[PDB]
Amino acid sequence: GLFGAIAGFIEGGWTGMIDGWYGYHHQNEQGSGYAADQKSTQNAINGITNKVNTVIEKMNIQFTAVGKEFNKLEKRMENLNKKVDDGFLDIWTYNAELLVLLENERTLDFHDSNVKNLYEKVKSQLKNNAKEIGNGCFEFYHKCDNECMESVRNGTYDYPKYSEESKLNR
Amino acid sequence: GLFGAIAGFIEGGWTGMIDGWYGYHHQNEQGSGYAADQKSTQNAINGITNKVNTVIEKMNIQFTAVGKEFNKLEKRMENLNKKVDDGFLDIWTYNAELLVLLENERTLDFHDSNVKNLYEKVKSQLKNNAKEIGNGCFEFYHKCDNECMESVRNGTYDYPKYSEESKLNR
Amino acid sequence: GLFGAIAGFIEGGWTGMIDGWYGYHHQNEQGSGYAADQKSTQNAINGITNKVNTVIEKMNIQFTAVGKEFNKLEKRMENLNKKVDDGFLDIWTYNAELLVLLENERTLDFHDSNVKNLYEKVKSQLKNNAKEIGNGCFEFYHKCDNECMESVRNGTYDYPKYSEESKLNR
Amino acid sequence: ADTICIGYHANNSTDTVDTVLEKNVTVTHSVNLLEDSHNGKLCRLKGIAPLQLGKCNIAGWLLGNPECDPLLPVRSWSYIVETPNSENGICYPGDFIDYEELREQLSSVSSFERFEIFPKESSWPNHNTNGVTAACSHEGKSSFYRNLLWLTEKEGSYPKLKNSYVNKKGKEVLVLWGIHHPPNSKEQQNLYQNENAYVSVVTSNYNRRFTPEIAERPKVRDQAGRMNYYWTLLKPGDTIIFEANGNLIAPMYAFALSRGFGSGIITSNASMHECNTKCQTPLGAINSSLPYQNIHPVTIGECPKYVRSAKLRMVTGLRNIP
Amino acid sequence: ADTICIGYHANNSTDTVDTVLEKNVTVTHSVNLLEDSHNGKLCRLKGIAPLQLGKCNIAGWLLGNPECDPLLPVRSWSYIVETPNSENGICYPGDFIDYEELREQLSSVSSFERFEIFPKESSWPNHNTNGVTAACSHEGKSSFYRNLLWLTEKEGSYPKLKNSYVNKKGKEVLVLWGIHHPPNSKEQQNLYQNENAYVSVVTSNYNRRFTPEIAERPKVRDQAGRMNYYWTLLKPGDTIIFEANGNLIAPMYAFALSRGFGSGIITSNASMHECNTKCQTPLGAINSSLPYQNIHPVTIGECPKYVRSAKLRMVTGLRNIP
Amino acid sequence: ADTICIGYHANNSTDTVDTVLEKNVTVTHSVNLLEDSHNGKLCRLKGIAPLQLGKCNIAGWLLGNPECDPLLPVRSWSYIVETPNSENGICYPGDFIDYEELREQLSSVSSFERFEIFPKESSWPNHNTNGVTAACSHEGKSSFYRNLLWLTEKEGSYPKLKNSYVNKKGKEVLVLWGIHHPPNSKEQQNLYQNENAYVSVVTSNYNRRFTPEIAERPKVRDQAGRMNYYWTLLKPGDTIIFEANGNLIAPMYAFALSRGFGSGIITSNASMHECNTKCQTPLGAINSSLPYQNIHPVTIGECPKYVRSAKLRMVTGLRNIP
Amino acid sequence: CIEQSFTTLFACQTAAEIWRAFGYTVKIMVDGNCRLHVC
Amino acid sequence: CIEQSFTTLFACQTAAEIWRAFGYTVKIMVDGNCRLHVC
Amino acid sequence: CIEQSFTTLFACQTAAEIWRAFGYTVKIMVDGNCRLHVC
Ligand SMILES: *[C@@H]1O[C@H](CO)[C@@H](O[C@@H]2O[C@H](CO)[C@@H](O[C@@H]3O[C@H](CO)[C@@H](O)[C@H](O)[C@@H]3O)[C@H](O)[C@H]2NC(C)=O)[C@H](O)[C@H]1NC(C)=O
Ligand SMILES: *[C@@H]1O[C@H](CO)[C@@H](O[C@@H]2O[C@H](CO)[C@@H](O[C@@H]3O[C@H](CO)[C@@H](O)[C@H](O)[C@@H]3O)[C@H](O)[C@H]2NC(C)=O)[C@H](O)[C@H]1NC(C)=O
Ligand SMILES: *[C@@H]1O[C@H](CO)[C@@H](O[C@@H]2O[C@H](CO)[C@@H](O[C@@H]3O[C@H](CO)[C@@H](O)[C@H](O)[C@@H]3O)[C@H](O)[C@H]2NC(C)=O)[C@H](O)[C@H]1NC(C)=O
Ligand SMILES: *[C@@H]1O[C@H](CO)[C@@H](O[C@@H]2O[C@H](CO)[C@@H](O)[C@H](O)[C@H]2NC(C)=O)[C@H](O)[C@H]1NC(C)=O
Ligand SMILES: *[C@@H]1O[C@H](CO)[C@@H](O[C@@H]2O[C@H](CO)[C@@H](O)[C@H](O)[C@H]2NC(C)=O)[C@H](O)[C@H]1NC(C)=O
Ligand SMILES: *[C@@H]1O[C@H](CO)[C@@H](O[C@@H]2O[C@H](CO)[C@@H](O)[C@H](O)[C@H]2NC(C)=O)[C@H](O)[C@H]1NC(C)=O
Ligand SMILES: *[C@@H]1O[C@H](CO)[C@@H](O)[C@H](O)[C@H]1NC(C)=O
Ligand SMILES: *[C@@H]1O[C@H](CO)[C@@H](O)[C@H](O)[C@H]1NC(C)=O
Ligand SMILES: *[C@@H]1O[C@H](CO)[C@@H](O)[C@H](O)[C@H]1NC(C)=O
Repeated sequence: GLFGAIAGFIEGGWTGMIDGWYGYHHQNEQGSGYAADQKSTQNAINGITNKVNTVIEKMNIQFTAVGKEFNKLEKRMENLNKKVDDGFLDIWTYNAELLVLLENERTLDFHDSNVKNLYEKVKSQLKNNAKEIGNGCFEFYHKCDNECMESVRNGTYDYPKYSEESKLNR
Repeated sequence: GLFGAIAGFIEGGWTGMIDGWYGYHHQNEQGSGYAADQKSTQNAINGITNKVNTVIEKMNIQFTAVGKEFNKLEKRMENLNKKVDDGFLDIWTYNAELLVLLENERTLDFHDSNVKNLYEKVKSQLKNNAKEIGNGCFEFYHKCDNECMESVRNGTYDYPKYSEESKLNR
Repeated sequence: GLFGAIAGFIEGGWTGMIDGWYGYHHQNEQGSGYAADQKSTQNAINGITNKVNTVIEKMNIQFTAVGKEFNKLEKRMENLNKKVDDGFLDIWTYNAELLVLLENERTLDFHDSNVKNLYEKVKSQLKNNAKEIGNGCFEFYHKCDNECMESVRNGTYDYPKYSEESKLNR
Repeated sequence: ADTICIGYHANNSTDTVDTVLEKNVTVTHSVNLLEDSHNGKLCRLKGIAPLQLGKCNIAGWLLGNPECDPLLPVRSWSYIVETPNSENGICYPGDFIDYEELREQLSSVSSFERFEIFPKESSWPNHNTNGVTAACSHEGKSSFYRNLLWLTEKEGSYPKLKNSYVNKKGKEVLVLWGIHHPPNSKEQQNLYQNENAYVSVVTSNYNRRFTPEIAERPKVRDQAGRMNYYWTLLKPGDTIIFEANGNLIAPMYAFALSRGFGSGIITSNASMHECNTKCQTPLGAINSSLPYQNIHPVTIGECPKYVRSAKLRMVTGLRNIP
Repeated sequence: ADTICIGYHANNSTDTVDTVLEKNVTVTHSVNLLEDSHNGKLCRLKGIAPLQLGKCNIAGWLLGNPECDPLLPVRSWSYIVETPNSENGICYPGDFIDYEELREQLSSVSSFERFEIFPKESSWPNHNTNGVTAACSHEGKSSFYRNLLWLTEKEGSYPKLKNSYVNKKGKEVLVLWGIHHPPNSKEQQNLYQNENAYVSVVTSNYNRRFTPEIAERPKVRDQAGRMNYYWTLLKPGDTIIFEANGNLIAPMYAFALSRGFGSGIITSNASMHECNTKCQTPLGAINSSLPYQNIHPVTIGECPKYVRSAKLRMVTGLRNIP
Repeated sequence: ADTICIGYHANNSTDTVDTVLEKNVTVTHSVNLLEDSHNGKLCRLKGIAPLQLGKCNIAGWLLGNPECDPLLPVRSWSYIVETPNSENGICYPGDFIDYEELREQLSSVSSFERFEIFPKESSWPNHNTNGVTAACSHEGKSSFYRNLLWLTEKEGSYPKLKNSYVNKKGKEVLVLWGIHHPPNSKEQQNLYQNENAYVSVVTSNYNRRFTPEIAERPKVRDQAGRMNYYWTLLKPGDTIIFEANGNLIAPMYAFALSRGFGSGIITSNASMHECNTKCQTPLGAINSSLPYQNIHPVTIGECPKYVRSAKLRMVTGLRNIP
Repeated sequence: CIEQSFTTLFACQTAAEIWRAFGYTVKIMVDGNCRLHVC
Repeated sequence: CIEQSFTTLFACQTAAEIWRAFGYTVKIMVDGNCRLHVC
Repeated sequence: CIEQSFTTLFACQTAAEIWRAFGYTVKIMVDGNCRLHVC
């Protein structure tokens, strides 16, 4: 995809992460588990649902539309009416399908971007206190218990706190 | 945003940078200040103004359009005329609003991309002669006077020149 | 461009790489050469050709359309017919041109993204066994013969294999 | 050593969407925008049942063809349904002038009051009003339209007549009448006395003089003569005047019209049920919040926008890779 | 240690835009694309003032209803303005045939020459030309249309007449005439002598024979008779021929038409000022480079495209975060 | 030390495309979507040659104007071509009623059978059928339309006539006929005997009575009289009846119509060649898979969509930077 | 908790089902607007 | 080798020329669909 | 200095105001095109 993360350097999704679109899997002495990232998930649901509303707002209803009749000497008028009806129907069918195709592409790219930005955000907090091991995963050079893990997840990780112990290990 | 920079890892804008959309703030022994990046600002104004021109070019005028009259036994024709007028108006209102919404999204993403690319460009010049400190900022491992700063700003920074003094400091 | 690679940190293209849109140039003791990256080239041709098909599918044909005639006391009807014909032609001319402009922008950005993602993919395989030297190029800290080069090109580079010799050199 | 990984949701969804670059992408969440389901019924709209013309058409209804008597008391409706069998219309052969325009007018009528514009016993004092025809038989007897009156000679004479109605209904009044064209001169003489007869009809925005055309047409429903049928809308406060010395098939009942928007005439094979909808099509009613539908272009009420599409599905979640 | 930071502009702008993902984003720079301002005036277009019909309508203007005399010398205009009070039209009651088509024709006329197609004193040598009516009163005297001539019997006779005009103007010529329908036979006899009278009008692409219809209509403006009004366009080089033995309301003045594109007839409540515009609407003139407007669908000139939108604002700068 | 670089293709392409942000971007690969090339020829469509009317128009063709004789045997065509010289139409002056509607009907006809609906020698036993006119001269002799028959008095009398044709062709039958309007009463008497003559024409969905209008019109092709021309479509199984005691220009040949979709009438300056196309325009045929074309809005067959654009080029490759 | 407001019923229903699919509680209030209270 | 299928002749022709420009072999099969066998 | 050319007056005016907002000097030349000389 455009941002390289989904079906990209993070090769697959997680059926075990059931509470949002993006998030974290951790493994330490205390255990392992999944947790969605709540802020990016909530902002993305807000964006996607606004996008649906916007699409719907612009075309969602037609009022009464019934046929007209023409006598045997009104064939030009009958053809003119049919040209109008067919032509508007051509245009709205084109508009509807293309709006959905184009927005679908943008939606998938938006999710890819959100995963990429969450990855880079963690990367920039950990710096060289962890190593990039592939597939969206970091391996700490220090012990990172659940309080440490939560600080990564909520964007308050304290690099100086662990940097001496990391330095010794790498 | 899609590129993670604006309202992202660079949390806010600068009212003090008044001469373009993207640029630099520096702090050294000689002082501190803001300077727009002229090349990316100029290319972006060129792009955005071309985009406005393109939008305008495709629909910006209507020629004389006046009502028509129908007698009491021309109600089908009168309704046909009204169907045409209402239907074209529906389509152009939809087109105009959606073109603006979609281009607005793309414009904001374009600015985000330009900030991100300017950041990465500086990052790749400095390498490990500086450290990433958060919020779009680098802290040099060497003294970087205004000549050094300008070389970062115009993309000619000389990494080997400062690399020994940086090495000693980090 | 949006992803910063094409006409960006990789300043120019390669007339010598004739077998795909993206790929590699290498230089080692055994020689030098160009090779397209086959997977990203093939996926991109699949995407771009699907995009052409999608565009074409939505509007590519009109059936018989011939003029109508009106007598001297049918000027309202004649003007109504002309309003319909001109109005549909305005809309389809607008649709066709704007679909092409918008898809062209997206196509160029798609290629830029693919180059950027191929670069980052190599970067993340080599880690500190190579140094980033500018202009999309890496310089190895170890000897990298054609078997090593091919493993970079097909995404199976073995960092531990060369890491001791790289460490000694940098 | 401890690890943390960044990742994205996957689930058991098999829904797919298309993009411009890629077809049939399986995604974690999505929504269908194209309604393809209807309930297969004719329903009330906003509470009000449609007018089912059945074996009658609009002409049979408004003239009062005796086969259409069940329709006579209906006063309001939400739309009008004809069927492919809506055939009972004019029963005495002739042409219905500006019939398409009348149908177009009726498409914005939501109710009417059927009232006696010219009372049969008092309006035509020196003419017979009892003419009937086997072409409009009912219950095995010659009969006639319920809303018109065949005037003929009385005691050998058909004196010149002038009658007028002033529209004090505060609504447009739809007036129908007919012009009879005998097949030969002795019928003309027998029915109307005056060989060279005329009829005129006048309002503030309508005026026409009719002259009968005597001739033998092929027999239709056993009739060699013809009857042409005419209508006009009498504006509030206007007066309509009828003048004749023969051949007038006079108005007897007329219709004070109430206008509404959103009504219409549809043709349908579906059956009426006790249901209520915001959106009716000739195939069935639609109950949906979706923006588009591919069920039918003919719609009564407030309906999704018709398109020819077979699928419109918007992704909301992301590529599903379990 | 020394630092450099990469960043983006912010300012004091409070302008907002919408995107698909997000509403009411505050941005540093943006531009309004939707014009909602007009000057509330009727203006000249490209220098040329519109024709203000005032209390007259098109029919009163082109027939020369005496109430419309101030319009008689106007030769060119940039568009035609009727008002909700444009009521003085035909003054002797009757119908104006194909009036909507005539209005449609006039919508592409930018000027005309009003000229004497049949000079009053020489054209009708054996008929009176002085007929007037109280229905077309002026200054307290019976009068008549300024562009037509009521021909009547002279010395007890109305001989058959034939007059023709050859169009040497190099332009289409708009000819108007009328057909009078007395209320009774003695008026027919008094005015025209010949009881069974006819009129015919002939060009290369127009031909009609008119036969009067004698009858008493309700009185309108105190008239029981009627006058129907007709027009045709005489092509360059063609000849129009009038033949009659009664009942012809003859052309006297006709109009050599000059065509232009972009004219039209509008209805407006606004007042004429000494101003000039490229774009006029019935509410006021627009002076704008913006591509869209939500002011009015009726436009004269070169105007922004009308849409129903309430806001169209394009961002040019970026998210504003001071 | 050894190196590897990541990069992108460049070549010698000079093709450019536009985007929203940027104009005239040179790109490595691209495709033109706008067809601007046609072969400058009129061609067959799906194998079938068009009907070239040449110096004749539709009216001359279907009446059988003797100048149009080369058209008489043509039975099928893929579209109809008129030229700016298609002038030979009616030859005896008059009006062709509902001509635009007839052209519209013919636009969906793909073939017909021209057949003798009323055989000349047996259909009109007590009338002369040999009337000709110098207005319809052929080879230097007075002649007449090949599909109609001028009936006149025989031995001093023109008895009342009634003829009818039952449509057993299983197709709609196009019937044409005419009504003659002599310039004066002695011609009326000489041709038809009966001074006050009538014609009537009747089908299940058509009925009209015609009464001649005797008068001297200006001479056209040396004729002071006039002939109006009429048509109707006789439904399968219906009967058409002609009644007259004068002035009928009778049908002689009629047309059993076969309908097809996609035909039409075009005007063209191009020449017929021995070629075949799926798409014809008045300028030439198009042989293209491209989705759009800017050649002409008038199209026969299956053609790219017409747009006003001057260029539509889609990039498929990337920015070219050799 | 989170508040959303929607001018279309469809988008309201769509948003409610996504939140609920992730285990959030959603109260819907219809008031031309359709409003979500998400917790 | 690679298979593609196209509902339009135009896109089929377009795809074939790109593959061939990079030196791939393309066999086209027309069958409403136009199919490419790319090697 | 920078040159721009615009086929619409609107885009010309729009571009001039952005440049001027950042302190650039803008000379406008109207010649169907509207041209900016930006310094
Ligand atoms: C993100 O998650 C981290 C980890 O849970 C949160 O940081 C923790 O915040 C608590 C505040 O209740 C800190 O407790 C305090 O510790 C200090 C320092 O020794 C002590 O003096 C106080 O009395 C109090 O108990 C805790 O230290 C801190 N842990 C870490 C690793 O930083 C943080 O609040 C969360 N931030 C957000 C925005 O959710
Ligand atoms: C980007 O900005 C840098 C910093 O201002 C510019 O580099 C400077 O360019 C000047 C050229 O006038 C150099 O001066 C020269 O220095 C040499 C080397 O000692 C001396 O021998 C010459 O006679 C001359 O005075 C200066 O060294 C150089 N500074 C640095 C830090 O590189 C550069 O030109 C700017 N580039 C662009 C594209 O704007
Ligand atoms: C990507 O390219 C690399 C480099 O050509 C491929 O790796 C090579 O794969 C071959 C398998 O035939 C390996 O040969 C084997 O070597 C082992 C290890 O000593 C030996 O025991 C076996 O009998 C066999 O000869 C070779 O080692 C290996 N080279 C490297 C540098 O990894 C790889 O297969 C390619 N992958 C893809 C997906 O195309
Ligand atoms: C329209 O459809 C909705 C369902 O989409 C119907 O609402 C349901 O009504 C049933 C009663 O039979 C309730 O038990 C459900 O709880 C309702 N579901 C929802 C989602 O609201 C509604 O009744 C239908 N309306 C009509 C007129 O048919
Ligand atoms: C249309 O509007 C423009 C302003 O948008 C008017 O141009 C101004 O005219 C005044 C004179 O009153 C000058 O002092 C200004 O310098 C002009 N401003 C600009 C931006 O050009 C123009 O006169 C108006 N035209 C009409 C016909 O009303
Ligand atoms: C339509 O155009 C195509 C070319 O685009 C023609 O196909 C070519 O026909 C020639 C014969 O003259 C062959 O030698 C070529 O190999 C064909 N080329 C391709 C690409 O198919 C086709 O004949 C044309 N059809 C008509 C009816 O003119
Ligand atoms: C799919 O997952 C949903 C949500 O977890 C669950 O309710 C449903 O039963 C599952 N269906 C199948 C077939 O696995
Ligand atoms: C906002 O900023 C502009 C540009 O710096 C300035 O001219 C204007 O006076 C300011 N207005 C307010 C209200 O601060
Ligand atoms: C351009 O390149 C193509 C493909 O390599 C080649 O066939 C062609 O001859 C070249 N043309 C020029 C003018 O260099």
